Amino acid sequence: GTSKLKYVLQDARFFLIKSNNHENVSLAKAKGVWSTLPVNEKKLNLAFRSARSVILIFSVRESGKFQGFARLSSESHHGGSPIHWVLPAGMSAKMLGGVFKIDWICRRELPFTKSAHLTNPWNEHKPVKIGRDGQEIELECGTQLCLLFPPDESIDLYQVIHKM
Repeated sequence: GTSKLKYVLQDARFFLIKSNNHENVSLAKAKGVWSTLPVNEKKLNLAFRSARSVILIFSVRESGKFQGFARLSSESHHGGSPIHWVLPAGMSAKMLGGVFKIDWICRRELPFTKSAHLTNPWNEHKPVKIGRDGQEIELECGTQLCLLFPPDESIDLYQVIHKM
C-alpha cells in the first residue's frame, strides 16, 4: 500500500542525483551512503536541517532510467571510514569527501518512459528526467515520481518511519 510511503514523503524535499557510472550507485545501494560535489553538498545539508525528509532520486548518466530513491538520514560527514568510490576522470577523493548516510526506499529501476507525463515546475516545467546533478524537484512532482517506482520487496520502511 502507499500509506506508509506517502507518510514518508509528506512535506519532503526532492533532489535529482546524476551519477556518471553505475558502480557508485551499486556501492551506494549496498552500503547506504552517498557523496556529491560541494555545491550540492551544501544544498543537501541545508535541506536536511530544514525539511522533514530529503529524498534523493538517482539516475545514471545515459542509462535512460532512474535506479531508485533514498532518504537522507544524516547531513554530510567527513573523517569517517573512506568510501571507495569509483572516481570519474576529473574528480578526487577530497571532492567526494562529505558522506551522507541514506536509507534506500526503492532500489528498483524506473525507465524515463514511465515518467514522461511529469514535469518539474522548478526546472522550467521540463520533464522531470531532465536535470543536472542536484536539481531540486518541486513537491508534487517529486511525490508523484516516487509513487511511480515499483514496490521493492528488499526494503523495510519501518527503519525510516521509526526515525522520523
